[PDB]
Amino acid sequence: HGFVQNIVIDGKNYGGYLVNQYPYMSNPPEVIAWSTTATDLGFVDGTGYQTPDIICHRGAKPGALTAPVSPGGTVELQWTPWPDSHHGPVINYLAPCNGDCSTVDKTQLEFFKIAESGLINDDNPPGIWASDNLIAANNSWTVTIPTTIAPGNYVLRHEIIALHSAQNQDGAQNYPQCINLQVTGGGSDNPAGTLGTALYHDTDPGILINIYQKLSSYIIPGPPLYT
Ligand SMILES: *[C@@H]1O[C@H](CO)[C@@H](O)[C@H](O)[C@H]1NC(C)=O
Ligand SMILES: [Cu+2]
Repeated sequence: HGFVQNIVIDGKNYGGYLVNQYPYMSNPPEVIAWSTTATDLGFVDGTGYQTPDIICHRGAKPGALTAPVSPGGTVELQWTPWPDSHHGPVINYLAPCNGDCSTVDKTQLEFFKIAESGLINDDNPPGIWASDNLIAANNSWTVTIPTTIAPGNYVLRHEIIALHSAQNQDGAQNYPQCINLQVTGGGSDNPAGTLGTALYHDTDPGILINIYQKLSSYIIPGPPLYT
């Protein structure tokens, strides 16, 4: 359980969607982060993979604001303290807004994977995962925006998948957090995109899995990494 509290881009903080404050306020502030109704600081499980909730979390609506990123620049997402128990991958996707991200129809967004990290070491099951790298970095993740993509406005869909309960059907816990970016530079790729509701299926090999046994491999879920 947790959420993205802050985003650091080009030397400033863009406050996140503080899901334990703003839903209680009813004139809440404009941010680059999508609003959600996930006030339990919880997840979307396999029962919601083909519902709109998987796209940018439960009841999500676009952020009003968009943050510019320098070409090949970094976006640092700062989480609330991630529990060690919640082992799993950290995955990052972009989807083009083709206009102002604040007015997009999330159900039409087509995402391409720009980064993925999974099982890092398995010397002591359940092992060390991307989520453990995030904890070791004091609960932050650095995303590098590719220089090869067409610039414009994009949703960044940043996600941890916790696998501590994933040996049961619908046990994997997805924690997507979306932010609005203005990608800048000289690139031209328009990578093939995947609807939010086709990223994951509740029987995928990196989703329905017992992490407590020795693992020979881990197949990071979602569509193929763009390079
Ligand atoms: C996180 O930062 C705090 C100090 O702000 C430190 O006490 C803690 O050990 C840090 N680093 C790691 C690797 O967790
Ligand atoms: Cu949790």
